[PDB]
Order: sequence, then C-alpha cells, then structure tokens
Amino acid sequence: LSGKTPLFAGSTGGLLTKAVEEEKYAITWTSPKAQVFELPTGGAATMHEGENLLYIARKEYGIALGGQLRKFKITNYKIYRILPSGETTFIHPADGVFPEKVNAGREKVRFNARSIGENPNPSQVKFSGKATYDA
Amino acid sequence: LGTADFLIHHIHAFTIHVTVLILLKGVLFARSSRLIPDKANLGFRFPCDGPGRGGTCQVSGWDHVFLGLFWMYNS
Amino acid sequence: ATKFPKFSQDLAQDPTTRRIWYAMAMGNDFESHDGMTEENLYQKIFATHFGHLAIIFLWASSLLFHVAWQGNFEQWIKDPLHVRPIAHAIWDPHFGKPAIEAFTQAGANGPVNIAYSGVYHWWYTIGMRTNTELYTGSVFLLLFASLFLFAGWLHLQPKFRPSLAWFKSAESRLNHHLAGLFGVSSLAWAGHLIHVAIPESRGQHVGWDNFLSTAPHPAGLQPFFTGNWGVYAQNPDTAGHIFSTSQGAGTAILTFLGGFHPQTESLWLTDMAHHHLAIAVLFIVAGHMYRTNFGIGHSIKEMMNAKTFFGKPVEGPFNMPHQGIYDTYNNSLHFQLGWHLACLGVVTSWVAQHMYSLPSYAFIAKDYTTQAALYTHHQYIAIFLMVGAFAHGAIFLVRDYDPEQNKGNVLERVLQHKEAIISHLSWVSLFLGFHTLGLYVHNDVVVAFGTPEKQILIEPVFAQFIQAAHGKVLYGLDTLLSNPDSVAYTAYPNYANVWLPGWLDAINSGTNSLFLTIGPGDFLVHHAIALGLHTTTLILVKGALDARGSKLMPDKKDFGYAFPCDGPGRGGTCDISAWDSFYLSLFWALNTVGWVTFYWHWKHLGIWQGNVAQFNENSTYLMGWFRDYLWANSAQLINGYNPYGVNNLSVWAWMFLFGHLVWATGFMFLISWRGYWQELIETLVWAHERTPIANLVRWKDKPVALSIVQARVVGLAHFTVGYVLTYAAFLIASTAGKFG
Amino acid sequence: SHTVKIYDTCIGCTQCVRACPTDVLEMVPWDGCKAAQVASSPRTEDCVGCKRCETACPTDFLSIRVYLGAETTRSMGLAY
Amino acid sequence: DASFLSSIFVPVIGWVVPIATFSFLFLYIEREDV
Amino acid sequence: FVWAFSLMFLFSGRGYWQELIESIVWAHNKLKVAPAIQPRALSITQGRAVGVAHYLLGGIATTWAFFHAHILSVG
Amino acid sequence: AKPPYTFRTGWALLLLAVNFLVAAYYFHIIQ
Amino acid sequence: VQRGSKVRILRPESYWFQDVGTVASVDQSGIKYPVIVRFDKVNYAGINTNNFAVDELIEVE
Amino acid sequence: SSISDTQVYIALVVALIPGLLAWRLATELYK
Amino acid sequence: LGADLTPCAENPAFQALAKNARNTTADPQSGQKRFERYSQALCGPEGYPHLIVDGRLDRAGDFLIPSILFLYIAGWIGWVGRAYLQAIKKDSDTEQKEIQLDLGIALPIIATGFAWPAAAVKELLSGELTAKDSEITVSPR
Ligand code: CLA
Ligand code: CLA
Ligand code: CLA
Ligand code: CLA
Ligand code: CLA
Ligand SMILES: CC1=C(/C=C/C(C)=C/C=C/C(C)=C/C=C/C=C(C)/C=C/C=C(C)/C=C/C2=C(C)CCCC2(C)C)C(C)(C)CCC1
Ligand SMILES: CC1=C(/C=C/C(C)=C/C=C/C(C)=C\C=C\C=C(C)\C=C\C=C(C)\C=C\C2=C(C)CCCC2(C)C)C(C)(C)CCC1
Ligand SMILES: CC1=C(C/C=C(\C)CCC[C@H](C)CCC[C@H](C)CCCC(C)C)C(=O)c2ccccc2C1=O
Ligand code: SF4
Ligand code: SF4
Repeated sequence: LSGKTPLFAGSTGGLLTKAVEEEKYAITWTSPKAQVFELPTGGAATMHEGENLLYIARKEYGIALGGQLRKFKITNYKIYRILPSGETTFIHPADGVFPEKVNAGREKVRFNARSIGENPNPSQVKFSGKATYDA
Repeated sequence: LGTADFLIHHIHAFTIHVTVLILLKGVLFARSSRLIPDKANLGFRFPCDGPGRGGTCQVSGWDHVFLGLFWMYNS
Repeated sequence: ATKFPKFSQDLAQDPTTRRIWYAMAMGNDFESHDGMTEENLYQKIFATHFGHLAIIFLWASSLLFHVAWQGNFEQWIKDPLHVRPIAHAIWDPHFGKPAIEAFTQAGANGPVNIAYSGVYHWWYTIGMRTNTELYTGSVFLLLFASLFLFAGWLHLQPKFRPSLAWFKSAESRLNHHLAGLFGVSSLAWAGHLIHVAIPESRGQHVGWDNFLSTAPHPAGLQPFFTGNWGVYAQNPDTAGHIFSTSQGAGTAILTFLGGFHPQTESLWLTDMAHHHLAIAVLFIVAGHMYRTNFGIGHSIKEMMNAKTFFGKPVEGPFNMPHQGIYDTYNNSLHFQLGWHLACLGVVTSWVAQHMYSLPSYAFIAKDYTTQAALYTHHQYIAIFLMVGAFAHGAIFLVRDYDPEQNKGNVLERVLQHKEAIISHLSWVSLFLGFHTLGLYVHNDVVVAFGTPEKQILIEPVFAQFIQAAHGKVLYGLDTLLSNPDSVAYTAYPNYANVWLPGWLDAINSGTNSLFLTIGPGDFLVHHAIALGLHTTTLILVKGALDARGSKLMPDKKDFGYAFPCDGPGRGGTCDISAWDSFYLSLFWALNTVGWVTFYWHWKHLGIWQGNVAQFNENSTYLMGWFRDYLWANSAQLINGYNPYGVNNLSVWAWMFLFGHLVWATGFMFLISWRGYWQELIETLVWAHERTPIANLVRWKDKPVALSIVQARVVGLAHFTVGYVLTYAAFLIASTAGKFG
Repeated sequence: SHTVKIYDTCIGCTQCVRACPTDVLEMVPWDGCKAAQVASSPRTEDCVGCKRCETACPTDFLSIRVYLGAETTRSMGLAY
Repeated sequence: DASFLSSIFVPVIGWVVPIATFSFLFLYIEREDV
Repeated sequence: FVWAFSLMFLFSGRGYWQELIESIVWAHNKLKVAPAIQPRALSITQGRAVGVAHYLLGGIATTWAFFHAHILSVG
Repeated sequence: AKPPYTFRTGWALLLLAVNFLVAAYYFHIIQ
Repeated sequence: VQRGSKVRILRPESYWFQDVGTVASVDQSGIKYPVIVRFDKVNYAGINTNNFAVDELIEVE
Repeated sequence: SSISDTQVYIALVVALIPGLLAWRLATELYK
Repeated sequence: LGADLTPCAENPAFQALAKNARNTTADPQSGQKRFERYSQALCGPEGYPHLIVDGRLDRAGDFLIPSILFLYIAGWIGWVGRAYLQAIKKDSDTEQKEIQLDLGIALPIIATGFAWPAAAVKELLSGELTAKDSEITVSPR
C-alpha cells in the first residue's frame, strides 16, 4: 500500500503477534496539511500532508480513526484487510460509497419480510437446524 | 516491630498497590483500550458497550472509581 | 466438531479459553448438542439414569464399607449414648504430632473423624449388629451398582434402545411405580422389619442362615389367612423393654401404639412395620388405576380432555379446562423435571420436619449434633430442589411451551394474568417484610433503651391452638384432643383411636421435640420464614412468567433461557434473562434456609441445655440472635486452634475460615464485571508476548475474561459453597463442643 | 459469527449504520417506507455484538436485532 | 493389618489420579482430531 | 443492615427490576393510580453507585460503632 | 362470564365456612 | 384511520399495546405501516411515536 | 475390632467389576 | 391464654420489673404509670406483656383498635393520592404537576379525604374503581 506512516515515537498499544499470524488491517487517507490526531492505541501522532498509511490491529480501530477523520473533514479514508499471505483486500468502504448513503447495486441481506412479533415459537422449530429468526 | 508488623505492613503495601492498579488503570485507559477504541466518545460515566466483544461491562473510568472504592475500603 | 467439545461445532471453533469453560457447562444439556433427536435424547437420558443410580449405590457402599472397616460400630452397640460414632480414618501426612493426638478420639487407634450423619442409629435400628453384616451390605451394593451399570450399557446397544413410544407410555409407568416401586418396596421393607429388625430389637438373631426356619410370630400365617389379624397386635413390647435385649419384649409384629419407645425415644418398630404394610397396600391399590394393555383403567388424557359432568357440559375437571395438559406434561422433559423437583423438594422439607420431631432411629434423639446435621442437610437439599423446580418451569416456558397446543386451558389462563400474580406476590412480600422488620426494630430499640416491657410480643395463638387440638394440655385451651369430652377425643361411634394414649403421652412429655412449646419468639421468625418463602417465590415465579417476554424485551424467547442481557439500550437490561431470576433467587433461598436453620438450631440448643428461657426472652429482638447465638456459640469453634494448642475442633475452625474465604471470593465475581478484567488480561497478553525467555512458550487458546453469565455462575457457586461450609462448620462445632 | 436481522418495520433513518463501529450495516434501496431504504447486514463476520445498532433504532420494538452466536476472533474483539 | 492401603491409595488419589487425568484432558482438549 | 442491603444493588442488574416494575405498574393501571412520571428502575451506573455508597456506609459505620463501644469501655 | 359467579363463589363460601368452623372450634363455641 | 383520532394499539410487541394514542398522519403511498401515532407515554428508549398498520389499530371515540 | 484383611482385598477385587462396567458405560454414553 | 399467660397484675416478674422502671419522658413517674397501664395485659413468665391478636373483644386494644385506626388513616392517604393523580391528568401538563404540587387542587382533596370509605364504595359500585383488562397494557405471553 501507498502512504507515509504518521509521525510518533511508538507505543506498547500497537500491533501484536496477531498481525503476523492471522490478520492485520491498514487505513490510508490523504490530508491537506500536517496536523495532530489521536491514535486508537493511545497517544498523539502527526499525520502528513498528503497520503498516509497506518497499520492497526482491528477493523474497529480504523473505523474509530476514520470517525475522527470526519472531524478534520477528511473523508477519503480507505481500510484494507491484510492476511499473512500478502493478500490485501479492500473492505471499507466496500462499494466505494459510504454505507450511510444508499447506492444502487446493493442487495438486501438478512431481511425478514415480517415484523418481529411474528417469529415462530422455539418449540415450533425444536429439533431442527432452524432458529426462530431464520426467515 | 516484629514479624507480625512485617506481615501487616506488606498487607498494607498489597492493598494500596491493588487500589492504585484499579485507579491508574481507569485513568490510563479512560480514552481507549485494545477492546474499545472510541471509549472517550462514550464519556467518563457509562455502563458498558454491550454484551459483545465477549461482554464489555464496567469499562468506563467511573467504573474503575467504583471498583477502587472497595479496595480503598479494604485497605 | 473436529475438536472438543464434540457436541458443539460452535464451541469447538472458538479460539479462546471460553471453549473449555462452555464445554464444561453444556455437557449435560443433551438437548443443545449437535444433531440431537428426540428419540436419541430419551435414550441417552435413560442410560445416564442407570449411571447416576449406580453412583448412589456406590456411595451407600462407601458408608457401609468404611464403618465396617474403620469405625466402631460393634463398640457403639454396647453404649449408643456415650460412644462417639467413627466416620472413617484419617491418613494425612500434613498433620503434626499434636494434631494426630487431637484427632485420636472415640477410642480409636489413630486419627479418625466422628460421624454426624446418623447411619449408626439407622443401621442399628434396622437389625445390623456386627461389622461383617455391614461388610456384606457394602459388597452387595457394589454388585447392585454393577447391575445398573451393565443395564445402562445394555440399553445403548442398537437392538435394546427403547422406542419413543415406550418412553411416553405414561399410564404403564404410573401403575408400575405406584404399585411396584412404591408398594412392593414398602411391603418388602415391612417384611425386613418384621422378619429381621423386630427380632433383633427383641434380642433374637435372625439372619440369612435362619430366617426360613424362625417364624416372626409364633402363630404363623394362620391368623392372616383366617382374617384374625388382631393376633399380630397382641402382646407388644412393654414400657420397660430395653432395645436389642429380651427383657420387656413382646411378640407383636403389627401394632398401632403411637408415641415413642421410652428407652430409645424413637417410634416403635411394630408401628413402623404396620405403617409400611398399610402404605404398601395403599400404593399397590393405587397402581391399578390407569389404563394399560388390559382394557380396564383410566386414561389420563381422556380425564384431561373430558367436558361432560353426568351429561352436564363443563369446562373440564372441577370445571377447569385441562385440554392439552396431558401432552404438555408428557411431551416436555423440562415440565416433568420442574414438576418432580417441586414434589421432591416438598418431600425433602417434609422429611426434614419429621425426623427431628418424630424420630425413628434408636437413640438418635440424644445425638444432638446428628439431629442438627440431618435437619440442616435436608433443608438445604430441599431449597435447592425447589429453586430447580422453578428453574425448569422457566426452561419449559422458554423452550417447550407452544401456546397453540395449550389454547384456552388453565396454563394459558395463568399466563394471561401474570401481572396480577406478580404484583400480589410483591404486595405480600413488602407487607411481611416491612412489618416483620419494623417489629424486630421496635423490640430491638426498646430493649436497647432499657425498657424491654415495651416490646410488641404476640402469642402464636393459632399454632398454639393447633398444638392444643393435637392434645397438648400446656396451653389450657380444652379443644379437640385436649378436651377429653370431645367427639374427636373419644372418637364417637367406633371408639377405635387406639393410637391416642401413646400419642398423648408423647405430646405431653415436654422432654422431646414433638410439638415444642412456642411463644412470641417463634411468631416473628415464622413471619420472617413466610417473607423468605414469598420473596423467593416472587423472584422465581416472575422469572418463569416473564421468560417468554416482557415490556422491556418482547422477544426474550428468541434468545433462550441463559443470555447476558440485551445491551445498554432501552435504559439498560442487566439480568433480564430467566436464568438471572434463578441467579437472584438462590440468594433468597439460601437466606431463607439460613433463617430456618438458625431458628431450629438456637431453639433446640436451648432445649438441649435446659434453658428455653434464653430463646424465649432473647429471640424477640435481633441483638439476642446476634449476641446469644452468633457470638456466644462461636466461642469454642474459633478456639479449635489458637496460640496455645490444638483440639479436635481445629478442622471445623479451619473450615469456618475457609468458608468465609470462598463466600467472599464470590463477591469479586458478583460486583466486578467483565470489561475491567478483559482490559486487564490484554495487558497480561502484551507482557507475556514481550518478555524474553517466557517468549519461548505461549497459549494455544487465547486468554479471555470469563463471560457475563459464566461470572454469575462462578460467583453464585462460590457464594453458596462458602455459605454452606461456614454454616456447617459452625453448626457441627458449636453443637459438638457442648455435647460431643 | 453473530446474526443481525432486519424486519420490515424499518423506516430507513440510517442511524444503525452510523452507530456500527465495525461496518456491518449498510443502506440498500427499497419501496417499503417513505425513506425508500432498509438496513442490511452483509458483513456480519465483523459484528462484535455490541448492540449499538439496537440502541440507535427508533422504531418501537426494534427493526434490527442482533442474535449472539458462535464467538470468533473478530466477534470477541481481540487484538491478539 | 490392611491399614497400609491408605499410604498407597491417598497419594494415588492426590497425585497420580490428578496428573494422569489432567494430562489426558489437556492433550485431549487441545487436540484437533476429536 | 445497610451493608447487607448494598448487596441487592451490587449483585443484581436493572432488567429484573424494570420487569418487576412492569407488573406493579399494571396493578396501578388497574386501580387508576398510575403516575404520569413513569416508574423506571435505576440506571446501571446509579445501581452501582447506590451499591457502593451503602457498602461503604454500612462497613464504615460498623467499624465506627465497634471502635466507639470498645474504646469507651476499655480505654 | 357468569355475573353472579356462582361456581367460584360456592367454593369460596365453602372454604370460608370451613374456616369459620375451625374458628368455632377455636373460640370454644362448639364443644 | 383519520388524523386526530384516538386509536388503540393492537400490536402485541408494542410498548403501548392496549393503550390510546393520537394519529399524527396517514400516508397514501401504499407502504406497509402508513399510520403515525403519537403517545403521551414515552417508551424505554424515550420515544413516543411509532408507525403502525391499519390492522393494528381500533379507533376509540 | 474391624474386618479382616482378606475381606478388604475381596471388596477391592469386587470393586474392580463396577469400575470396568462404569468405564464401559461412560465410553458408550460419549458416542 | 397459651404458654403461661398470667395477668400482669398477678405476675411476680412483672411486679419485680415495675420496681426498677425507667422513666420514659421527663415526668418522674413515667415508669410507674407505664406499669400501672400495662398491669391489665397478659404476661409471660419473664414479666413482659404479651399481646393477643385473634380478635376477641377482651383484647381489642392489642390489635383491633390499632387496625381500625391504621386502615382509616392509610385509606385517607391512598384515597387522597388517587384523587390528586386523577384530578391532575386533565390539566394539560401532568408530569410537571407531580413534582410541583398544585396546592389549590391538593389541599381541598386532603380536606375532602375524611370520607374515603363512602367515596370508595360509591367508586366501587359504579364501576369507576377499576380499569378494564383490555384498556391497560400487558406484555406478550
Ligand atoms: C415394578 C416395576 C418397576 C420398577 C421397580 C421400576 C423402578 C425404577 N424405574 Mg421404571 N419403568 C417401569 C417399571 C418399573 N420401574 C415400566 C413398566 C416402565 C415403562 C412404562 C418404566 C420406565 C422407566 C423409565 C423411563 C425410567 C424408570 C426409572 C426407574 C427408577 C426410578 C429412580 C429410582 O431409583 O427411584 C427409587 C424410588 C424409590 C425407592 C421409591 C420412592 C422414593 C421416595 C420418594 C422416598 C421416600 C421413601 C422413604 C421415606 C425413604 C427411606 C429412606 C431411607 C431408607 C434412607 C427405578 C429403578 C428411571 C431410571 O432411573 O431408570 C434407570 C427412568 O428414567 N422407569
Ligand atoms: C433431578 C435433578 C436435575 C436435573 C436432571 C437437571 C438437569 C439439567 N439442568 Mg438443572 N437444576 C437442578 C436439578 C436438576 N437439573 C437444581 C436442583 C437446580 C437449582 C440449583 C437447577 C438449576 C439449573 C439451571 C439454572 C440450569 C440447569 C440446567 C440443566 C441442564 C444442563 C446442566 C448442565 O449441563 O450443567 C453443567 C453443570 C455444571 C457445569 C456443574 C456446575 C457445578 C456446580 C457449580 C457445583 C460445584 C460445587 C463445587 C465443586 C464444590 C467444591 C467445594 C470444595 C472446595 C469444598 C440439564 C437438563 C441448565 C440448562 O442448560 O438448562 C437449559 C441451566 O441453565 N439447571
Ligand atoms: C439486608 C438485605 C436486604 C434487604 C433488606 C432486602 C429487602 C428487599 N428485597 Mg432484597 N436482596 C438482597 C438483600 C436484601 N433485600 C440481596 C443480597 C439480593 C441478591 C441480589 C436481593 C435480591 C432481591 C430480589 C431479586 C428481590 C428482592 C426483594 C426485596 C424486597 C422484599 C420485600 C420486603 O421485604 O419489603 C420490606 C422492605 C424492606 C425490608 C426494606 C425497607 C427498609 C426500611 C423499612 C425503610 C426505612 C428507611 C429509613 C426511613 C431511612 C431513610 C434513608 C435516608 C435517611 C437516607 C425488599 C425491598 C424483592 C422485591 O422487590 O419485592 C417486591 C425482589 O424481587 N431482593
Ligand atoms: C476474599 C475475597 C477476595 C479475594 C481472595 C480476591 C482476590 C484477588 N483480587 Mg479481588 N475483589 C474482591 C474480593 C476478593 N478478591 C471483591 C469483593 C471485589 C469487588 C470490588 C474485587 C475486585 C477486584 C479488582 C477490581 C481487582 C482484584 C484483584 C485481586 C487479585 C489480587 C492480586 C493477587 O493475585 O493476589 C494474590 C492472590 C491472593 C492473595 C488470593 C489468595 C491466594 C492463596 C492464598 C494462595 C493459593 C493457595 C493454594 C496454593 C491453592 C491450591 C489449591 C488446590 C486446589 C491445590 C486476587 C486474585 C486485582 C487483580 O487482579 O490484580 C492482579 C484487581 O485488579 N479484585
Ligand atoms: C398515590 C399513592 C399511591 C397509591 C394509592 C398506591 C397504591 C398501591 N400500591 Mg403503591 N407506590 C407508590 C404510591 C402509591 N401506591 C409510590 C410512590 C411507590 C414508589 C415507592 C409505590 C410502590 C409500590 C410497590 C413497589 C408496590 C405498590 C403496590 C400498591 C398496591 C397495594 C398497596 C401497597 O402495597 O402499598 C404499598 C405502597 C408503598 C409502600 C409506597 C409508599 C406510599 C407513599 C409513601 C404514599 C404516597 C402518597 C403520595 C406521595 C401523596 C400525594 C398526595 C397529593 C395530595 C399530593 C396499591 C394499588 C403493590 C402492588 O402492586 O400490589 C398489587 C406493590 O408491590 N406500590
Ligand atoms: C395440613 C393437613 C392437611 C392438608 C394438606 C394439604 C392440603 C397440603 C397441600 C399442600 C400443597 C398444596 C402444597 C403445594 C406445593 C406446591 C408447589 C410447591 C408447587 C410449585 C410448582 C412449581 C415449581 C411449578 C413450576 C412451573 C412453572 C412455574 C411454569 C410451568 C411449569 C411448572 C408447572 C413446572 C390434611 C388435610 C392432609 C390433614 C391435616 C393436616
Ligand atoms: C378478623 C381478624 C383477623 C383476620 C383478618 C382476615 C383474614 C382478613 C382477610 C381479608 C381479606 C382476605 C381481604 C382481601 C381483600 C382483597 C381485595 C380485593 C382488596 C382490594 C382493595 C382495594 C382495591 C383497595 C382500594 C383502595 C382504597 C380503598 C383506598 C386507598 C387506595 C386503594 C386503591 C388502595 C386477624 C386474625 C388478622 C386479626 C383479628 C381479627
Ligand atoms: C433494588 C434495585 C432497584 C429498585 C430500586 C428502585 C426502582 C429505586 C428505589 C425506589 C425509590 C427509593 C422510591 C422513591 C419513591 C418516592 C420518592 C417515595 C416518596 C415517599 C415520601 C414519604 C417522601 C433498581 O432499580 C436497580 C437498578 C440497577 C441495579 C440494581 C438495582 C436494585 O438492586
Ligand atoms: S450485563 Fe454488562 S454488557 Fe450487559 S447491559 Fe449489563 S452492563 Fe451492559
Ligand atoms: S452489534 Fe455492533 S458490530 Fe454488530 S451490527 Fe450492531 S453496532 Fe454493528
């Protein structure tokens, strides 16, 4: 990935052994100027003027960081999932549009065409694979 | 001062250090931990962040003051 | 799945320590296992019963083998009122020499434990006299447990797995349990009493080597088949009969005397034999009621669904709609389990209430510590069984109950007005609690201000009336059996109340525990007991009836019985599940049984010393309980070991402190909740992965904090283990330091 | 993973999608409400289970439910 | 004269049964076979 | 008493108490005595606060009465 | 239904009459 | 269902089940829950309005 | 006083029987 | 009655307690007047007056008189509270009037509350005491 890692002197809060073994995450953003923000792992860092690249242990860290990049009016932040095979997948936003906005081409997942008091009783679904919330 | 006084002064050292652990942990992790990154958005005084992440009850700094009042009492 | 546990693919894919903990907690919930069918469910449950039943018989064999080998039973027969019964021997390499000297007791040769369960009095009453008989009993129970282990193995083999219709064939099982498992077992126990236990109590040995030759009564079965049954009641044991000797001994085998044997202070053996014979005839007749393969009998399903009363249409039995209750019982294992736990918890309390007041075993009414241990044991077992009764009512309502198959019946009517039931249990709870507490605080302030005559003291006039109707003359009420001119007293037509002189002799002794004299200290504690019963019922009933849903969580049945919460929203929802009412009610059940056993113990501890006045004058205010029962009786306990030495109460002192420690370790899991500990464990993970040489190893399963429900489990378990062990140490030690 | 369901009492106010700290939720087109949009949960493998979505939901007795289930590394929120 | 059995059985029940039981169960709950 | 009374607040949570208040509010809606200020169980933070306030108050007042009554008698 | 409530007040009156009978034995009115 | 009418909720999962609210507006676009009812009681989330269907209502006048 | 040594050894050898039977039942219940 | 209840005036333990009576108020004969008043109760062997609550009219002052007195005052309080909550549910902001009392509404109600039994019986017979079970909220069964 492209970007400069933000300027701070390191912390004990950063990446642990989970990064090299199963999963690692990364957030990139471009900033109009150099300015101080707060790391999700604790501490003050300075983002660069231009593109950035900061690695994070969890996806939630990048969503908290991109939530406070809204307060600096930086809204081009992208999050990547990184596996130890080198396989980098782009996860957020996944469609290219932020999920708050409706974009076409998005299909319903896990929609139930009923209200919630219309689920079956657990005894009606007992000794089968289905749960009461499943369709 | 003798062996009983040695023992009770280390009881005191123990109970103060545990109280300091609870309160210092609540001050250093008041804004964020590994578990909940945006903890300072939730405030100083909040109950939890739901049963997820295994269960996140009493993560706030207030809840560390809560838990540390008992160890202050104990000490 | 591919790894432990094999019953849950969801747990076996968990990379954390939670996998191990929830495997241990879900291993006996057979229904939640992967691919469980209903038929395989009942087949597995049926084989695990044989396993558990073998565990019971191996336990009983332990008792008999250890008394036979390490105890002093043959030395205890000769003087039951003075020799201490030995439980078992102590082999502990941790003892110093003064502890070995302190526990060398009861005339034994090394360190031993004193028995407090009362099995010497039971085994002596039923006819056992040597260590060889106890030994053959224990070997017999080993083989009997072997028979149940093989039967449980056998009914898992594919040609022997019973069908689902066999498990739901309820009327056949009722006929067999009522007739066989109750009535034949009771008839055979009457047979043991008559053939063995009554001759052993009259001094004559009857064993397997002479019972086919020695007749129990000299007349034989000749009065039985001729209907001259009063021959068996002639010539009873006199009032000068001495147990297991021939002097004062009668020849009767079936009496209806009433009261107590005057030496052993327990019930008569011929009365118990006659009890079990009549009980057996009742249960065998009751086991012919229900329809089976033979045409005659009742259909319980048809009795539920019945709608006519001699041609007049009714809603059902007692004009109450019972349609579908047969299926609701017969199809739900949680309904049956909660129902049986309720019945068995009532029967455990009822056993507890009678074995102190109407004791059966010879000389056990003077073994005070075993009386305390038995009553407290069965009252704790009873309250646990009642909590489980309601817990499976709630699990039944979550999992097994469908309203469409119970449509319009009585259980649905109960669900239709659950707010009225819950609010009225709340009214009774506040109503009892406010007034019982305020009465105690009145009396406590008033005794504190030096004017104890301003106490509110209330005679228990209705229960003293019940004691007076039973024939107790002490109150001077001149009612039903205390009135010699009453129709109840003389039994006018027949005059056949032949139990009545022995009953009145026992109830007007004042030297036993048969309807003890009660006063204003007994009043207030009975209302505290009513408070505890009503509040534990409130928590349990409320958790059962709100297990499906409430206004705060309308879809609670979609989540099941045990789940942490529904999150911070809607005001917050901690302890919302039906499992959490189980959790909250185990505190009130332990509290209730603590009130009842404190009361039992302090009253009896007054009687056992000749000082009822301490209880009667000091139990009307709470400082009397505190001082005169908690403070005064714990003195010798905490001197079980001290800076000067050690006596035989040092185990109970050590256990007393141990139970305080376990109980208080509970409060950590009850007060501190999860996210604190999870954030702390994350730093321990950092420290382990950053430390050199400790870098060389680490965990295969990721360390996490205990879950929310798990922590409630662990904290309640600690709380109740510490509760039980603290009270059992205090109860045993305070009674046995005074009386041995 | 956990399971996040959406019921047809949704009014499409987008508040659950804004509340989500792990991007589980998104807004899809619809014709069942005035806002002409539902919530949908395609990334339930990233659900921590924290139930902020249910706190954000304004319809009386929620249009979104989280059913907690098999715990994974992502659902336990573990950075190690 | 069978009181020598306790010096066998109590150390077995206190050390040998826990070590064998925990060793089997540790190797079993960490195995990826069953 | 106050010490033991703290433990009802410490060991429980508010879902139980809100659900009990639902049936009591039913019995008030039945007799037309329901208040417009609607009854709520205490918040999770308030339940913890009340629990620690009574735990501290009860334990410290116990030691207070113990210390006073012993040292006004022996010293 | 049943605005006189005759089945449930019959058994309520019977239980209360058994109660009054026990109280009559209590206050020594009978015997 | 008309604006200004006092309806009673027939939705069993609702906070205001068997309670009386006031209709705020009714849509005519054929959506599943067109009727907005306002209440004098807030629920546990502090909200006093909800969308309702016509079958989940009876008018109280 | 107590029982003889041979009786103790017979009781232990007899207790080998439900131990084996309990092993077989517990392994069969596991599958 | 039961368990050694002699009269207080004949009980020697009561006569022994009365000699060492503590004064309750500043009156120097509060203890003597206390034991003279308590002399007509029934007494245990410890000297303390026991109360009889079964409802006999020899002992009406033990529980029957305070029962009538409490139930009258408690019905006063409850009926006045019910009347105030019903009077304020129509005055356009009900919740504000529960933390800030309308004295012009509450004080005539607390004056009117002397006749709560007649008002309660007229409320009962006219069907105005209770709401219907279909009118008030419940939870799913
Ligand atoms: C006459 C025939 C007969 C007999 C004797 C039994 C006996 C039994 N059946 Mg069975 N059964 C039968 C026919 C019979 N069944 C038929 C025909 C069917 C098919 C329709 C079944 C289907 C069946 C199932 C499906 C199950 C049983 C079970 C059981 C066991 C019950 C548990 C137990 O030990 O309670 C013992 C009970 C008593 C000793 C009597 C009651 C005890 C009271 C409450 C105590 C009070 C008595 C006294 C005061 C206490 C003295 C105490 C003192 C000595 C210390 C028991 C071994 C269960 C089991 O464990 O299977 C392995 C089980 O699940 N049965
Ligand atoms: C006839 C008796 C009986 C039977 C057959 C059952 C059967 C069952 N119950 Mg149940 N229950 C009972 C009585 C019974 N219960 C009683 C008496 C109570 C009240 C206490 C309960 C309360 C209860 C609850 C609340 C729940 C069950 C559950 C269950 C199910 C699974 C149990 C399981 O896997 O837990 C696994 C068992 C364990 C992990 C054992 C825990 C060990 C305890 C804490 C004892 C520890 C003591 C400790 C070792 C002492 C050491 C002290 C030392 C230092 C001195 C199963 C269907 C659960 C379920 O799944 O239902 C859906 C459930 O939620 N039961
Ligand atoms: C000493 C401890 C204690 C006490 C007093 C109570 C008291 C109560 N609990 Mg309990 N509880 C406790 C411990 C205790 N609990 C613990 C440890 C747990 C485990 C978590 C629980 C779990 C529990 C549950 C789950 C339930 C209760 C319920 C109840 C109520 C029962 C009704 C009753 O008795 O009314 C009598 C009332 C009292 C005894 C308390 C009032 C005290 C006096 C009268 C008030 C005077 C105060 C005074 C004026 C000072 C003012 C203060 C000011 C100066 C600051 C009552 C409020 C049940 C309930 O709500 O019933 C409706 C219920 O559902 N409790
Ligand atoms: C008696 C009650 C009790 C006990 C024992 C504990 C114990 C502990 N708490 Mg604690 N806690 C309690 C009540 C209690 N708590 C209550 C009521 C609360 C509610 C507010 C809390 C809240 C709380 C917090 C918030 C914190 C603790 C912490 C700790 C730990 C202190 C540090 C440590 O490891 O000490 C050493 C351990 C002990 C002294 C325990 C006794 C160990 C014995 C003496 C040795 C073992 C004996 C033997 C070898 C065992 C063999 C057994 C056999 C089977 C072989 C310790 C595990 C702190 C912690 O984790 O810091 C690391 C911490 O942060 N607790
Ligand atoms: C207007 C006052 C009022 C009235 C008429 C009632 C009426 C009733 N309450 Mg109650 N209640 C009230 C206030 C009131 N409540 C308040 C303020 C609370 C919160 C503390 C409760 C909490 C409460 C519970 C928890 C329970 C009841 C229950 C009940 C019912 C049975 C009687 C009982 O148990 O009383 C007991 C009531 C109390 C101990 C509360 C104290 C009453 C206060 C001190 C008096 C209120 C007067 C008011 C403030 C003055 C306003 C007058 C105006 C001129 C300004 C009955 C319908 C029970 C039920 O549902 O059973 C079916 C039940 O379980 N109440
Ligand atoms: C005194 C006397 C008498 C009487 C007796 C009686 C009559 C008794 C009864 C008793 C009783 C009467 C008891 C009761 C008990 C009961 C109970 C205790 C119950 C409970 C249960 C439960 C626990 C339940 C649960 C559940 C649920 C919740 C839900 C669903 C499911 C179920 C159902 C399971 C006589 C005449 C003989 C004579 C004289 C003396
Ligand atoms: C005589 C006597 C007695 C007894 C008693 C009894 C037994 C009674 C009972 C009674 C009963 C069993 C009752 C019940 C009732 C019920 C109900 C049904 C109720 C209701 C109520 C109401 C509804 C109320 C109302 C009100 C008012 C009026 C006012 C205030 C407010 C209110 C709302 C609260 C005794 C011994 C103690 C003492 C002596 C004498
Ligand atoms: C008991 C308990 C409650 C119940 C307590 C409640 C609902 C508050 C207590 C009731 C208050 C004290 C009633 C006050 C009512 C009036 C102010 C009384 C006026 C009377 C006049 C005479 C002044 C909780 O809400 C709770 C919440 C979270 C965790 C634990 C618990 C918990 O343990
Ligand atoms: S149990 Fe814990 S996670 Fe759940 S609502 Fe309560 S505080 Fe929050
Ligand atoms: S539970 Fe949490 S992670 Fe899952 S959808 Fe809701 S807000 Fe998002």
